[PDB]
Formats: sequence, C-alpha cells, structure tokens
Amino acid sequence: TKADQEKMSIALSKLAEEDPTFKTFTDPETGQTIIAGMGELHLDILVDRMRREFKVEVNVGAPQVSFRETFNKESEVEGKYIKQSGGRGQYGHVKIRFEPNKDKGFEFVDKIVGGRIPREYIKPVQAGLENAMASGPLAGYPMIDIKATLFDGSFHEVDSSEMAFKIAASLALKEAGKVCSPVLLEPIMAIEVTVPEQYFGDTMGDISSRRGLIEGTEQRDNVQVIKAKVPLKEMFGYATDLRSFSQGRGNYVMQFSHYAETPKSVVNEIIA
Amino acid sequence: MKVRASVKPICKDCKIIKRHQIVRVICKTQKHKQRQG
Amino acid sequence: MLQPKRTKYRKPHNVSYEGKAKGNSYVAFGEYGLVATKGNWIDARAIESARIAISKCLGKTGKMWIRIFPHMSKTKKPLEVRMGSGKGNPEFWVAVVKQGTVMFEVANIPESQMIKALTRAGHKLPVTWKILKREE
Amino acid sequence: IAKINLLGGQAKPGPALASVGINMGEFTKQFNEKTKDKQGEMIPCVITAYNDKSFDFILKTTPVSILLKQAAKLEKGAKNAKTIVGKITMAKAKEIAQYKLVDLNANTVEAALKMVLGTAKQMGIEVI
RNA sequence: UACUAAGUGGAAAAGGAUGUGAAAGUGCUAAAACAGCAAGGAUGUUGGCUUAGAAGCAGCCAUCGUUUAAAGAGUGCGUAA
RNA sequence: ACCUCGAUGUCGACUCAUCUCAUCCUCGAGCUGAAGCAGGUUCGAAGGGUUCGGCUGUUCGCCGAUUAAAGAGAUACGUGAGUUGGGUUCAAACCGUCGUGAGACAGGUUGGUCCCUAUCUAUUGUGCCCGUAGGAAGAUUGAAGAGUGUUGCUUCUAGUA
RNA sequence: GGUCUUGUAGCUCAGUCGGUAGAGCAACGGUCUGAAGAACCGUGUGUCGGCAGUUCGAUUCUGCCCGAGACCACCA
Repeated sequence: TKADQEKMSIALSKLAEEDPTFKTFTDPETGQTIIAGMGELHLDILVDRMRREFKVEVNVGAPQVSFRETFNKESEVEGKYIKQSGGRGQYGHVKIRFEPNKDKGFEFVDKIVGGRIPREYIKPVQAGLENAMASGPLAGYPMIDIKATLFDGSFHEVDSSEMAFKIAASLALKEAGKVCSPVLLEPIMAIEVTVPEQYFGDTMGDISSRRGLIEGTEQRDNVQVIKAKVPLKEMFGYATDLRSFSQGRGNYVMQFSHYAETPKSVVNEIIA
Repeated sequence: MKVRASVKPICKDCKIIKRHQIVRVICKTQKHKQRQG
Repeated sequence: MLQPKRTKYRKPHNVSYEGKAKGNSYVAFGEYGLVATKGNWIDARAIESARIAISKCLGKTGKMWIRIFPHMSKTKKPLEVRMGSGKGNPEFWVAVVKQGTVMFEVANIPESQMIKALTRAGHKLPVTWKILKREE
Repeated sequence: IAKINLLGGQAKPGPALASVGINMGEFTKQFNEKTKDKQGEMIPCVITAYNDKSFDFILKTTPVSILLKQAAKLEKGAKNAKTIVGKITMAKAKEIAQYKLVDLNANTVEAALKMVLGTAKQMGIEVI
C-alpha cells in the first residue's frame, strides 16, 4: 500500500542511520523501490530488521529496469482530427513523414511550400510528435531514434486550432508506429572481470549460457581480463553466481553501455 | 544404464555382454551404457 | 501436399497393394536407391517427413528423386454412424507401393552420406527398407 | 608443454609463463634485451616445464605459415583456398625458404619451398 | 544326416546384434601374421572467422607440405584456446 | 445386431471388499546439467497402506484442511431374491419454447410404494455313522495350510561430512 | 455434425437470372459562406465469395469448398 510505502520509508530512515551504503531508488517509470544489498545473508538480515526490529511488513519482489522503444523502416501517413468536446466545433489536419533515425532523437524537417501550414503551426505540431511517441503498442515505452518530416496540412477557419493539429499529428504518429512494426531495446551494461586463473572457463560458460557479447581474451600483467556487453537483466543472481563459484573472491565493475535490440525471446518473455 | 530398442554405438565405448544370458550394453562412462536396448 | 490437378472420379476402389513392381520397377536416374520389401501405402505426412529429413541431412548439395508421385486418395466413412449410407468422405492423398518396389534414388555427396540420408529417410516409414546401389 | 607466440615488444604479458616457476622480471628483462635489436613484433617463443625453472626459455625467428602476407603486401589471412589474394615473386619466396631452411626438417632450399607452398595452400595464394 | 540352447517348439512385429551352424568368396602369414605389450608417434604450424585468444581438437572455413619406418592442419578423448 | 425381448434390475450413496501392476508413498539400486540439502530420471517389484469436509440428488470436477503418501483398472458404470431411492423413466402440476390444439423438450422446477417362508451347490462354525484291521485311552509330529508382514515423530550422533 | 440461406461499390439492395453491374449514403472538385457547418451541382469506385465444368459466353446453370446465419439431436 502507499501507507506501506510510507512505513517502509520510515524503516529506511531507521536502517540508514546504521549503514547507508545501501542505495534506494524510486523509479519514475518502473515504480518499484530498488534497495541494494551485499548478498543473500545481507538481504536476509535487512528483512529480519524490517519485520522484527522495525515491525514493518513489506512484500519482496524483483528488480525493475525495463526498456526503451523504437520502430522499423519509414512510412508516411496523415492525421485528420475533426472533433469537439465542450461547446463548439473543432478540426485539424496534418501530413507528416515517420522515418527512423538510428543515431539521432526527435528531428523535424518542414515541407510546407504552398502555404498548406502557416509557420504558427510549425512548432506545436512538433510537440504533438514529441508527446505521441511516449506510448508503444507492444509494452508502452517511448519511441526514440525517429526523424520526423512534416509534409502537408490544412488550416481551416475558426474550427481549426493548434491543439487540434497536435492531436492529428499524434494520431498520425501512432498509426504509423502501428504500421511500421515497432521494436524494443534492452539496457546493456559493460562488465569487466579480472581473474588470475580460476574462473576463466566458469565465466566463459556463464556468459555463453546466460547472455552477453564477448570476443576472446585480454591478457593483463598476470591476470585474465574479459569485458562483456551484457543485458542488465543478466546481472540478476550473477552477483552470487560468480561469487559462489569464486567462494567470495570475485569482483567486477558495472558500467552502463547502451540500449541494444531485443531478440524474439525477450519479446515473448516480458509481454503479458 | 538406458533402455531402448535400437542399440547403435554413440560413444567410442559401447560394447555389449550377454552376461548371465542377459544382454547389457556397457561404456567407459556410466551414462552411455544401456540395457535391453 | 503433393496432389493431382483434376479428379474425374474422387472415389476409386478401396485399395489393394498386392503384386510385384509394375512401373518404376528399378533405379534408373541416381547412384544409390531405396527399395521396399513389402507393399504398403505412403500418405502425405510420412512422405513429407521423409523428404524434410532428407533435405536436412543433405547438406548444401545432393540430388534426390522419387520414382512416384502421390496420386491415390482415401475416404473416411463418418464416425458413430450405422451401416450403409453410401461411401466415405474424401480425405488425404496417398501413394501405393507394391512388394519389391524401388521408390527413391540419390546422388551428389556419395555413398557415405548417401547411406546416412537413406537411413534417415527410411527411419520415418513402417516399411522394412532395403538400401541398394544403382549399377552402371 | 604448450607453444606460445606473442609480441616481442615485452615479455611481461603472459601469466601462464610467469606461473611456470620463473620470475616475471627475469624473463621480461632477458627477452626484452635479447630482442632489443628488433622488438615490437610477433615472435614465437618456446619454454619447457622444469622443476627448478630458473630460466629455460628461448625464442624463434618470425613464424612463416601466414607470413607470406608480408611478402604478398596484404592482410586478412583467407580462411578458404577458393580465390587468390595476390602475387609473390618466386625469388623472395625461395630466399625466405633458405632463411628458414636451417630451422626445420627441410635439408635443401627446395624442401623449405615445398613447405612454404604447403602452408600457402590454405591462404589461396601459392608460390608464383 | 545335419540344427537346437531358446523349452525355441509352445502367439506378434517396427528394430538391432562378433548368437549358433553351413555355404560362396576375397588377403596375408609360420621368416613367425593378428591381439596385447616396450616405445616413439615429430616439424613449418598457434592456417583464418573468432570465444573483450583461434592456437590441432567448442564450433566454423580451408582441409597442405618436410624428415622419417612412423605421424593424419591430424584419430579421437579432453582443456579456456 | 450374434444369444437373452414367454424378462441381461440399470444412477448415486452405504457396507463387504478382493484381485492386477501398466507403482502414488514407504524398500533397494543405477544414472544424473545429482557438492550436501534439495531433485529428476530408469529398473526390480503388489508386502502394505493410501484422510477428513464444503458446493452438487449426483460419480466424474474444484476447493479447504491434513498424512510419508492422498494411484489407476477389473469384478453386469463390482456389490437391491445386502439397505435406501434424492436420480433418469409412472399417473399430477407449473415456467419458458414449439405445435390450431390435443401434447412434447440430455431445459428446469414440486414430489411421487423396491415382493420374497432357502432345495442344492457354495461358504462359515458346530455335529452324527463308521473308517484307518484285536477293543478301549492318551500323547503326539506335521501334509497341504490359514492368519500380521503398515508407518511416522522427537532426541543424540552432528551443525558432523 | 449435417438440413438450408447468404457472400454484389467503401455501407445497405436489384438484374435478357447463358448474350448489360446500377441506385441513396461513404467519397473528391466546384457553387456559396463576414465564421464554418449545412445545402446544392458533377464525379467515381465494381473478379457479383473461391474453384472447376456444359455450351455460348457462368454474376446467374450444375457440383465442390470456405465464412457466417437460421433447425435438430436414437429410444422423447
């Protein structure tokens, strides 16, 4: 409950005065409260203080950092919103190009030469795009890496207004996104592991079996170094998969690398 | 020690013995050996 | 999967597979071949399972030929019905093979993989297959 | 016993070599000064698995198995012998074979050239 | 006169097999053939895609030569190669 | 559509259960991507046992809570000349539908009466005639046999490997 | 499961039914409008569900298939 959230924050205040090394984040998108711990015993003792020392009863789940969205090859559709809700007539209509841009975010290019759209409507329509990508038809993450090219439109009389054009552009963006087969991107962390000799094959087989992008060896002064661009989901239990196999003598560095295309298996897992 | 109906040598060692007039397939490993295959 | 174009009559005799090889009684286009030791009927599904097995174990090249094409068809009398209302409902197509008939031939990637592919093909059908080599 | 072939710029890389029982700085300095004339290049080394293992390490001249690319003035050693990648003059190939004649089982320049042709077979370029 | 080792006889197959016996052949060898054993079983060479290395041999693609009586980019097992 | 339409009593529930393993648990062993714990896997195999309730007339179904476990098939959907009849299937009535209406719906609803004096075989206990070679009185062994072959908890070993 | 009916423009419906695809609206251009809507004037869209046949050409006739819709489940 939200009251349970408040009481768990009180428990957080109690438990952070002893050792604040644990980090707590309340994600704005995934929503669930992430709290850091060392290992099985560390999380267990945190739970014990929560339920017995603090009398705080909270459910436990799984870490939450989900995705990003984008879409496939380009297309061009039109948006016509002739509607009204509150006392008079409303209308708007635009024509935009829905084109992907692999390495650039939202971009606008105008193609109004015959006066189909006054300059006053050039800027609002952009915003209509910038808010329309926020939802996806697969799982609802915002669509990025898109180049938008406005082509045409129609400004009518008093029935026309700027927010009507923004809504028409939103309709066009969603329709084109549905047509152009949207795809997903998963977070990918760059993990570097330095082991003298013991867990060469162990880490090789763990990465090959679980997930990750690997290429061979780095041979440091007296150790073996392996860097893997691996999905952030694969860190689940990896902290103890490596540590248990290393008897507690394992270490690495976790740095976020980039968002990468999600394979079909990930497409089947996350969807409801 | 598996049970099948068509024995074919999977590993290098897949020998057979009609021991006590009962056919057992044996291997150097404990997995590839068979019985009444 | 493999069916004739037009059928003047859809309802022939039930079928009898008795007799010896009348047509395609030998291998005449490959280098290795497969012969049936008993007359049977091969339906579309088993034929396609054998064909996909051959395709998978064939590699990148390999030449294969079936001596027959699925021509005959079968009918299914309605279930839970009393005796006598006509004939059955038309169903899957099928090919008839007689006792001692060569059905299939292979070349291109010789005898080792040839015999391997022939075993792969024959391990999908009830017929007690027999492998042979076409002699030139 | 294993085979090793690594950069001549420094003998410090290689944990397996240091774990045999020889001090890191020892073979590092020794190799780096024995290759001081020409280093910063790929060199095949050989060592044994000795118990005391004070120093039982030696090097060899630059390997000639795909080194014809140096003589062929190209890179990207071909996997398949389907097309030719370039041309090498026979004089240079024979001179290199003589240069490596003492190393191998070859007892005349011709046998070393036969081995060069055999190792060039995979590359797609032959002794031309 | 041959067969049996299953009580087959005295119910059934897809299947698989150094089961038994016979026949038709095909090669070498008493110099001691084959089995086993004492050994060797090598080099260019760690050939390249690549597993934050291609290395014999995860795999993949080529898929040769030198000495030898012998050694195959290897016959396989197996190793992080 | 082959005997039985000059008659093969059928639902469920209760009791009596028995038998089979094509085994659910308890037994043993092998393999294991089986460190142990925690599991799966295959074989031998019936010695045994395998719960209590709610909804439902009502098996099959679900759930609840339990045991170490909460298997199935066959016995005329075992089991009425063993018990009842909530049940389809009497006469009665009613709702909806259909049918000109009389009447009908694996649609529903309210209910609606199960006869048996036992001859033999069988089978369980209890007896009579005499037998086993003088009569009577005892002691007996034991042939095929009959009956039970279920399992859990706690603690120490030992927080030991 | 059959016993039937239906499948026609972008929606709803007719056909020398063996010799032609057409209506209202959906739908664009114009008229006009201090604002538009509305209204008016002209379009246009067309394997007649898919297959096969007969002949003469099958949208129609015959048969089959597919989708959907109406009727029933021995003993009543």
